[PDB]
Amino acid sequence: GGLTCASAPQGTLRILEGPQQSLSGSPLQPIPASPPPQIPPGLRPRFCAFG
Amino acid sequence: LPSARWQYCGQRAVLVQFSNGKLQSPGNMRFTLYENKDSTNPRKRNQRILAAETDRLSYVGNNFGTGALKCNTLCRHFVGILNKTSGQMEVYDAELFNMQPLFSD
Repeated sequence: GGLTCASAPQGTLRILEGPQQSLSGSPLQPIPASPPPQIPPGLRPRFCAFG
Repeated sequence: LPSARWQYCGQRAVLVQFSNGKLQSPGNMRFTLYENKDSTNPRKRNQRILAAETDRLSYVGNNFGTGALKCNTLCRHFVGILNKTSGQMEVYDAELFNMQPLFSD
């Protein structure tokens, strides 16, 4: 029950949970481009010149 | 690539911090440890007081009071041996103490 002292420890192993692999996909997923505005189909002159 | 073998046996390997410096000179220093009474609660496995008397001063180390370090609750401590003959890192359980010297009241 004396509990004598011991020598100096050489190395200290650190145990830790691993990096989060297979979380990010190898291609990227962007928000798609909002489309450029279209001229709508079915546009015709509705105004006739009077008389 | 050095390797070993994990073998967990289970006993506590007490580890000591000092509040004043490294030890660096082992000599004529007593070591006794003062666990709690009641084993019905888990206080027998948690409450412990370490005494390290020298002829000059004497050092007290707790596990429960204001001054106990938070490296044994938020983290677990082990002690390896690495018997390189059989090639096994057989690993015990540890606990870290931080001793304050005792002066007055």
